Amino acid sequence: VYSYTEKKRIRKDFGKRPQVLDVPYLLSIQLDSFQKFIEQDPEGQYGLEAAFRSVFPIQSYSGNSELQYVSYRLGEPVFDVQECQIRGVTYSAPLRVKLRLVIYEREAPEGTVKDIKEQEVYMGEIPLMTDNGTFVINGTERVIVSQLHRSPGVFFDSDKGKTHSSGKVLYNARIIPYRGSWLDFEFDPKDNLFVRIDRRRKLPATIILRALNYTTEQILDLFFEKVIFEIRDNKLQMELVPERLRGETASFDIEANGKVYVEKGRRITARHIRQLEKDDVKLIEVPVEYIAGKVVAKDYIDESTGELICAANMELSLDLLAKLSQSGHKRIETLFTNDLDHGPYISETLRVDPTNDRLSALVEIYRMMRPGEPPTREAAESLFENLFFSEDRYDLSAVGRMKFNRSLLREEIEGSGILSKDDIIDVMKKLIDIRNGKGEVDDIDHLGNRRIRSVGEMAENQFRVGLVRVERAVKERLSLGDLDTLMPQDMINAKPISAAVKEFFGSSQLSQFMDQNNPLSEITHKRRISALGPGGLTRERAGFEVRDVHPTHYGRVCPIETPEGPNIGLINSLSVYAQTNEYGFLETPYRKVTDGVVTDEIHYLSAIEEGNYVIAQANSNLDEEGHFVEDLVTCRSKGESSLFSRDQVDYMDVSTQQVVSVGASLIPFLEHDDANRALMGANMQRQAVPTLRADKPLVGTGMERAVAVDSGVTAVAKRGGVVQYVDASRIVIKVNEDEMYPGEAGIDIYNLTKYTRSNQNTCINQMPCVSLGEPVERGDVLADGPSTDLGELALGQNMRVAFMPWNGYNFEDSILVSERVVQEDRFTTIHIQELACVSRDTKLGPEEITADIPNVGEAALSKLDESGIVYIGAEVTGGDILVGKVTPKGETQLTPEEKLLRAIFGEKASDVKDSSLRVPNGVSGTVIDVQVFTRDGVEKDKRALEIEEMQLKQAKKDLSEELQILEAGLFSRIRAVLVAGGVEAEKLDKLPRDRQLEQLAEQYDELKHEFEKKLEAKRRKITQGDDLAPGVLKIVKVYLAVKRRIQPGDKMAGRHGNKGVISKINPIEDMPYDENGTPVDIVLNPLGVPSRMNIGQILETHLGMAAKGIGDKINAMLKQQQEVAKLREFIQRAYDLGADVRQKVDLSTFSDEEVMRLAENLRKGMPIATPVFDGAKEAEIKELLKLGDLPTSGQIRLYDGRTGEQFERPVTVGYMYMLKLNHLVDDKMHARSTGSYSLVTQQPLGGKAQFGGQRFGEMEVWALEAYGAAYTLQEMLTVKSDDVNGRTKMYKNIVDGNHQMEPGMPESFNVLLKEIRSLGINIELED
Amino acid sequence: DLRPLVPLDGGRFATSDLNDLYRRVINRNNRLKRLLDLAAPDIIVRNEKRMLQEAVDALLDNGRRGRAITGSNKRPLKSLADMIKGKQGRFRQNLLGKRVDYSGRSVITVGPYLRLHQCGLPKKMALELFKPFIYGKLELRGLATTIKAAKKMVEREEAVVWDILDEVIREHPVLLNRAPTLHRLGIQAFEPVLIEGKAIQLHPLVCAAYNADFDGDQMAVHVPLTLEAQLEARALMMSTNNILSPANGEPIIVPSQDVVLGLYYMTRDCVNAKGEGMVLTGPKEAERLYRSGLASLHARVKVRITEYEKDANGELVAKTSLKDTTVGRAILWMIVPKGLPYSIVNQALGKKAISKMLNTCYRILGLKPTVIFADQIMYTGFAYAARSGASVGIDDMVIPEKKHEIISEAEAEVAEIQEQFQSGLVTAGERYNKVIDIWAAANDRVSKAMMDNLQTETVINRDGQEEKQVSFNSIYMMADSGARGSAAQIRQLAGMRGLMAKPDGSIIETPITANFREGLNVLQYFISTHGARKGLADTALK
Amino acid sequence: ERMGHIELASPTAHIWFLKSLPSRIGLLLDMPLRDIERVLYFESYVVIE
Amino acid sequence: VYQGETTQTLQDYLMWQVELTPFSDTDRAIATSIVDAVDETGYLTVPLEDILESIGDEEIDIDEVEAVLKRIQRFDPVG
DNA sequence: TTTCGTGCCAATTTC
DNA sequence: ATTGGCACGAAA
Ligand SMILES: [Mg+2]
Repeated sequence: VYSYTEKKRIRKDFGKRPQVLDVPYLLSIQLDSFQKFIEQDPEGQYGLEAAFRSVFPIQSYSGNSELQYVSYRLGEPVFDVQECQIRGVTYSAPLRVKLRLVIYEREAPEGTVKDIKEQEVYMGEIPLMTDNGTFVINGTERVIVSQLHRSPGVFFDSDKGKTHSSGKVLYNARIIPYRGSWLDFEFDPKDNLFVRIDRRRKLPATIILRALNYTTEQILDLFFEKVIFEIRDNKLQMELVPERLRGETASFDIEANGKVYVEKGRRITARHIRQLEKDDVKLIEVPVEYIAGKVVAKDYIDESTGELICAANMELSLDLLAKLSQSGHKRIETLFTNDLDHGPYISETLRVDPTNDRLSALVEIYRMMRPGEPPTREAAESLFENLFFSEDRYDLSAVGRMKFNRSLLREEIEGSGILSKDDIIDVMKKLIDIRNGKGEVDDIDHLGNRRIRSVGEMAENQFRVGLVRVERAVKERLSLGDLDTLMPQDMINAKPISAAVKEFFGSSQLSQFMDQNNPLSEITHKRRISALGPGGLTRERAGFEVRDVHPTHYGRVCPIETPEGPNIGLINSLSVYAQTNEYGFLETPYRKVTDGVVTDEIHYLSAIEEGNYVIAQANSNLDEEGHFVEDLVTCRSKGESSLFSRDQVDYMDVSTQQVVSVGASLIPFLEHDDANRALMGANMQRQAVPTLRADKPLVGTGMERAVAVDSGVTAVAKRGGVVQYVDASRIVIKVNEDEMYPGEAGIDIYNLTKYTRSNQNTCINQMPCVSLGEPVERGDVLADGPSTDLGELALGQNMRVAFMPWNGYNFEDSILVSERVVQEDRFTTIHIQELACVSRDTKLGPEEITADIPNVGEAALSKLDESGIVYIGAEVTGGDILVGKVTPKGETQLTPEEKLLRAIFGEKASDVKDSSLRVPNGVSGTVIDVQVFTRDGVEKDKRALEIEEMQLKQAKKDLSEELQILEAGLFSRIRAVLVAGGVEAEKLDKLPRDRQLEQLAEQYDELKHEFEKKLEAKRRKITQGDDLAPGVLKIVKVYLAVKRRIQPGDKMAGRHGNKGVISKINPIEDMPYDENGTPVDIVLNPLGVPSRMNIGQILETHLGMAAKGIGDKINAMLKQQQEVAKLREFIQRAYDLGADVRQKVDLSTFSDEEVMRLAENLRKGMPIATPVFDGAKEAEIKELLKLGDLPTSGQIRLYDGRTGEQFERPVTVGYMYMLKLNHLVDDKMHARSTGSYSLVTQQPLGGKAQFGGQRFGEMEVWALEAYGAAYTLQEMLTVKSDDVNGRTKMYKNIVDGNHQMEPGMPESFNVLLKEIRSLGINIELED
Repeated sequence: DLRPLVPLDGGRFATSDLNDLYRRVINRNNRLKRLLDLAAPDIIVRNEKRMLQEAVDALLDNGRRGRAITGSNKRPLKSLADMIKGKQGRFRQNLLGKRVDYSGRSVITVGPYLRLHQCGLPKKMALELFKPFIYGKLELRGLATTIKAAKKMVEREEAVVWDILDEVIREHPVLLNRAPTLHRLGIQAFEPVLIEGKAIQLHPLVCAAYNADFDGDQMAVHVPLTLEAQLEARALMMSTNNILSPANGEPIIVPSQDVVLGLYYMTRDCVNAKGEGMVLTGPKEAERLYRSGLASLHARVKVRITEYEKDANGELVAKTSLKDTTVGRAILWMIVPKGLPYSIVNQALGKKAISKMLNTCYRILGLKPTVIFADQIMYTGFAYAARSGASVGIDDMVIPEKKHEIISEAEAEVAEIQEQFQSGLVTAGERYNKVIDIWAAANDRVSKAMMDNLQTETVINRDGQEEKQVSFNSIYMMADSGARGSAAQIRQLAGMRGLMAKPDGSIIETPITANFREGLNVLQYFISTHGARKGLADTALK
Repeated sequence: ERMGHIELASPTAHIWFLKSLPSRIGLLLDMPLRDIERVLYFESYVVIE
Repeated sequence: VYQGETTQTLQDYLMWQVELTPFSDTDRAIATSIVDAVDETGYLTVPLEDILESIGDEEIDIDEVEAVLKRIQRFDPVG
């Protein structure tokens, strides 16, 4: 089953593994995020609802009134996307929010509702996302890039001995909220716990506990297990737990039941512990020195004296033991602090801790956060409460709470957004457990610890940022009591919200101009992940480990698509099948393997879930029922891969291309390329410029259609039907009767984009690919965009290539190109440039755009129309006038000289200047479009009226088509009734069409009225004036189109990392040729293959040769008229070739017309698909070569075009897919002799556009110093630079034929002297 | 004039940072003067004095004390110290380096026809770069009587200004520079040749000094103006003066790639080639036979060779003898100067042999014969590399027939050691080390088998016997000559890729047992990406 | 090349000779930098005689 | 930071043409005086007697000033 | 009291 | 980030 678009030209697929999951829609990451932001959520988890509920209700300090949020709504945009791009405005919708103000009474319990007033208010404009995932901010498309940031929660890390000279690991924990302040707990080389707040001065870790209303006994009970000493009238008879003595040496004699298990000088072993457990040894006799180090837990007070004998957390001595013995105490509580497992850290911290109450801790915290001011109990309490326990300043979001609970091994997922005492205590306990040796630190580069934040979430955050300022303004203005007269509309102002939204969507770090070289550039830009941006990393502070490939990237982040340079590893690309959780974690699909057979149910697993299973590889053999045939299956288990049994497999990969991205899946024979060259080719593939004619790859992977259709460059049928009208600029489809809505003329009108300018000054142009009367279905391609051929991506051209050295012209990546390639315009591109002329208002009257310029000649005004604007189609060069403008300079004073001048030459010439728009030097092209924008209230000129009539004609034509269809239907209804009533049909056929019946006449009148209203509305929109700027009267934009041809110095590339520069254009009779006299197009150097190890280009060349041979056979069969049976037999042989491939093409179901159309499309070579890691084998390539009567080795004998002598060895000749990159030597060449200089430094400016000079930096100065070229260096430093007098002396000397200089002093040194003197330092030259 | 105001469209005369700081200082000073005049209370004048102190501190050095004051867009204002210091300060931006006049830049292509002292300069660039010289030359010969006449003539680009330009650029060096200039060989002087197009043509032999390749590199060109600068360019910076490395004294004009491949191909012998065994009068007869298709470039023949040696006083004395050589070696002998022995070419010439030949020529004869010899070597290498027709195909990467058995035996040994581990005889780390050693031995065996199969071929003798000679495989020829490729890369092409390491550094125990001719699967490719990106990141960050 | 001047109403310390780590004023007067800053920014007094 | 760009005015163009014309020192001083007294519309704003006075040398007559003015009037633009 | 350990702060990072 | 120098506090 093939669609109409695919049935015209079927691409032969060499894939062998059946598809179980279809490639998803490639732009879901943008559309889903923005829809979550915009759609109204009844519960309010995401979007504008959450932002509104997180601020409202807003109440005054006195509590007399509050503002309550009800609902919100988005209005219809004034203009659509195309109108916004034409005018240069934002595509946005107005936000109307229903607020409600309530008034409460006094001298009543709680608040009595005196009055409630509800009204909707205008909150500003929200930019809208288009159908292709972009934003039109100022007439230009923009993309907001998703961000890979650190997830909220608690993370445990360490330093691997790098901080300390002794190489001791110091563990730490950090709590990071979504909104709030960080909380750090860290260890010391002395093993003391410390707490840090907001990355500020270190504090002991017991300060926070004391501020949380904890006493010393409670802290010791929390962090230690009590040991009970009972004074059984004989030397402190002891109860012993056998497990306590593990890895311990007895410093005394341990005996039980009259038997000495452990003697003096003997340690305790595991067998001894087992014996003690078996015998249930409890009673133990210990000496008085066994307490010489034991630390008391609680406080003991003598009953009689009533004084405090000792404080908590202090080791006891002999005197203290005697005092407690004589005081009649029979219970002692101690802490078990063995140095092996239960290290004494909290006790040491308490020893370090000076504070012993709750207020001193608050004072210390207040002084740490806000030093240099007196402490107050109320202020300190408020600060501590607001730090971590205020829902308005601290938020541990749902993902943050989930991660917190998962790290603490809790059960519940839901929870509160603020910290509590239990959370901090558990974090401390887990850190101490990690210190003791039971626990692991977290891997921060693990993709389970990193989150994806998209455009909707960032927009919500910025909206809340504006909304809190709005709340502050409301609370400031709500103190005044005037509740009987004010209204919510005048109470709130939308300026902060609109400003925040504008600054997010226009000048953010992750908001960028869309890359529009080709559809692949746009797809890659919209699927891009960045670690930079606000709240991310810095490319200087990043490091090596964050830039590395992690195992968890498998199936989620492409490992071979990242820029090379400072941003390597920081900008990533999404994989083909990757998704995100509801928490923003990347996940990938897998097939579930049950009872040893691979099923077809798909589960999306994240990085945390993935590592708990054994997942089989994609390149794993199966059977007719789905059983592994290899006894040792290669699988990934715990971030590592190894061989596993057939019954230990849990999941399997869905595809062999789920690990690469969209750009890397378009490289054929990727598995034969080195990874560095694969990265280079993936980067180079998305900077190719579209040419005049599109050429399908002829060797592909099968992903071209997905890229072409999921991009918005093509015209895709919304409904099925028949092509009623087809034209170079519009398509009209007559929709089928079963897809039409009631009471509707069913037609779809598609207006094609014709020769418009992209963000890269290239051409965007759509061409129809359907014919008149042919059937179409939903989803079919109607028109091809740039770099698209019949619905497939086509980035380059197919070139006949030979790999051999040719006289040094392909030395070091150089490329030798034939003259026929230039003659056939195969790499010719169109570039469009825009120029603007702005007419403003001055004090001496306004500037006038006109053709009556006095000072210029009659020839220079030949290209201007009556309105002073250049004609459409005019060929212009540098210096020509495009828009004629004059600036007033009139003044009342008139000397006799001015009177004579005006009398002789006329008054128009005087009191006016010439500020016309001219073509910049070195610029040429053809005027293809002129746009005029006029301020409202200003008289329109003739050109603007002509443009308006042009715009009105198209809308009139569309409305006329719809009205014509509707009136034809209505008259068909009228005629049937008229005949049924009984009339003569001939009189109806003779009379004109003016002609129950009254009801249909009323319907006719209503239809006419409705279409007149539509036309009037469209005319009113078209004739609407512009709002340009303060003081701007008129704007005129001119578009120039030029064609660039291929030439030496232009950069060419393939898809396998092979790039080069054209060195020579070789005439046709100089190129190598084969036995039939066919020359090659391009000669490439073979020496570039073995060192780079990009073997995929040789295989691609051989397969392209085979495909072109099949196409040659088809073309030869077409030229001599052959019966359709022969053609379909040969094409069936071609499609059936392969080794158990998954594609079945049956031409018996094809009609003769369809077969002939396919054969006509296949006469330039049969396209072939080789999926990545599932491509063709060399045996299949050789079979296809044998089918087309070509040498199996892929090498033929060539002859020298200059001598006719055969080369001594066979040469690899075939077809490659070449790309023209946007690095044109036309933009690179620049020279300067003299020009303009800076005002301050008096040095030449920089840049080709400024006609600037080349910088002679410090390294060049060092190179000249190492040569000894003192005069060349002094000439560089003064005469070619900021030395003003020598500059003019040298020019005069050179013109006179005297090559000598007088150096002088540079100006920048004088500037430096003045700047140093401005600092109050006396610096001067002496002698 | 050192702190100017910025005029923009619409009449907005915006102020700079220094003017703002000066305005703040002046406002505070005026308010303080008025307050001191009016005898204000001390509590107010103290605050005003503190604010004046802060304003002066912000003017002199903004941000050194306290918090830096910001402008309209939340960015701190630039003070005098910020102008003095830093990478964007006066010293490093305007005094230690600066932009200059009479300079241009563009993309570089290759000129294989050029001599070592010549460059290819576009004439559109040269017309702009040499404009005052053209004005002077136009006025000197009466074509233009004033400066505006010459200016208009050059603007119109008349047919005579091109003759004037070719006259004025005749012997006038230009300096070519490629960034970064890591050493003094990054700037060199060349004599221009006016060419059509927009790209600069660079001599191949100087590409190593610049560290340049023809895939997008750009170069800048500067014009010396005074006589001293021109003579310094000719006598110090000229390419023909820079043939030894100042760092270590090694040569820097080493031929590479296509030249090495061509010279290696022509100076090789085949066992049974066309025209073998005939006796020739000299190299000219050898070339005459080769061009006629009567003898092969590799046929082993006897040639009468005359060689000159420098006497004790220093005179060249000639000795003539019959030598056993090949046709290609005799043909190449016509390029060597007269002071060298014939044994320097009677061998297969790799990269090292060609460098040795150049060094011997420089040591025995001097500088001018050496540069002439280098140009002739480059020309001959290019010509015969073109004539050879050397290509690369899929059949060149020959997989050894014994690789599968080696892999199976290694897998069996690994299974045996794993079973021994599961039996409790061995520990974990020692088993890991044993597995690593097993795979290393297997990789070494595969590499040895691949190289043994690749490096030899079988040929038919004159009688009809079988001999073994050095292989004419294209990949083997490229690797053996030193033109391109090493043993490790050929091993990756035709043998197993071997063991891979994690980003931390630990070796993954199971290796990639596939080469690039039969591609890797998904897991092996993902494993290789680790080392690929580690190397790329190190290169980017060092 | 022509400079102007401003007559300050009250003396002001140069920040280069105060905030550079080997403080010239602090070393010359043999006083800590904190006390000098406190006096300069009108936060404490210092006895002159 | 902002610095700006130098612009070439009518007087700058006239002085550039004066520098590249074979004048003597006295003729060059007279030409500098003449170019100084030229307004934006290209007309001489002072009589030749004022220029002769501004020269400051008493051995120069009005004929030399007239000849230098005639030479300058043929610069670009003519007139 | 004098000497040594320890925290704070400034300056550096391509073209 | 890293490194070096200066203040501050604690050791014998
Ligand atoms: Mg390069």
